[PDB]
Amino acid sequence: SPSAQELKEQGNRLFVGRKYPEAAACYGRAITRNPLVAVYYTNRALCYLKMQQHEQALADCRRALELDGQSVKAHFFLGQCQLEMESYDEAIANLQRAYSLAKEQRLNFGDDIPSALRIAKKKRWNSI
Ligand SMILES: O=C(NN1C(=O)N[C@H](C2CCCCC2)C1=O)c1c[nH]c2c(F)c(F)c(F)c(F)c12
Repeated sequence: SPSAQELKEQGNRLFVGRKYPEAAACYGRAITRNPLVAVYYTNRALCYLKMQQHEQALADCRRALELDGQSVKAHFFLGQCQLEMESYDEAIANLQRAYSLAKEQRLNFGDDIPSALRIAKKKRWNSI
């Protein structure tokens, strides 16, 4: 009955409403209808990160990257996920790649990506 795009929009709305497991199930329904849309996996990965399901978030970022290798969001959310998992070198490389892709695509996220990079590099530094 609902379309894949309607389910993705319901998932986005539920995510803004802090209903992360419900949002993730909507994105799963969207994938069921159309499994070749990267943004359904990137957005579900952010749900999984909020739900502390890091392995599932990593897997969704990987599926998104197979579909859209230039995705700024897939690299950024993968970097944030890796940072929480203490995989610092990979996290920094993915955040740096999100920054380079955002600049190439003329996307403006304010200071979000350099801010995330400093947080990851400071955490890596403190750990070493
Ligand atoms: O996701 C970001 N914001 N955002 C939220 O917090 N809530 C919505 C949310 C709606 C449904 C789930 C997916 C997103 C949203 O779009 C970003 C903020 N700064 C970024 C950033 F620097 C990136 F490089 C990037 F790739 C980014 F995606 C972001």
